[PDB]
Amino acid sequence: VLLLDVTPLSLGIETMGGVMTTLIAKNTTIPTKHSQVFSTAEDNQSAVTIHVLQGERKRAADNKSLGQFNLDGINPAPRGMPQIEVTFDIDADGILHVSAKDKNSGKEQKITIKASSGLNEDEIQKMVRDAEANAEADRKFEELVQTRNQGDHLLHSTRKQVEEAGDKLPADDKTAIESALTALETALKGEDKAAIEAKMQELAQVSQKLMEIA
Amino acid sequence: QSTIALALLPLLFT
Repeated sequence: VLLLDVTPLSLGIETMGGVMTTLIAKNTTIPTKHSQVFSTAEDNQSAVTIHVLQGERKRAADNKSLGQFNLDGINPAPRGMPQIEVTFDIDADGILHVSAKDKNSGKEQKITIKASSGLNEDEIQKMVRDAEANAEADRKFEELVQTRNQGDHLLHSTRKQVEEAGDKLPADDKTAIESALTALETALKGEDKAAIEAKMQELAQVSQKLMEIA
Repeated sequence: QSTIALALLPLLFT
């Protein structure tokens, strides 16, 4: 061959908070195969949407949508139990194969995206310039969304452990933890990274007796 | 869009 196919933009999926999670880094020569494991956002969630994106922006909306499919039939389970393995496989012909398989159940759904799909050679240059120009705001969006996601994770896991401890949790601890949960829940609604991180830390500080019930 | 979240890969103590 005289030529190799190389990705000019990151490829990946939309994850919680409308952020792009990259499966295939830009400047990758094909063929290539990459996979990452995702999970559900809620207890008893029966489906996940695989929204395939191309671009260098952090907000899913600012990137090029290549397609979407659902993986459904996820049997009821705790948040984080399902193991949704998402595979991006680009063959020699430049066709993107997207697979999502729950490795717990072997249930799988797929799409194929044609080598022609996505941004053109002008739009690629337009996308690279936008990412360059928006680099700082894009980073602050990504760091805020991730900090909220982390607060959300602590909030859910701490609530689970309160539920499990039941009547064994003393009243001083129950009152302090419930009150710390409300405070973090309120912080997540804001745009202040530091405020969410402080409420995470204050919850962690009062929850130590909680984990000592096991 | 049924929400899909990151899964925290585990780390060992060496």
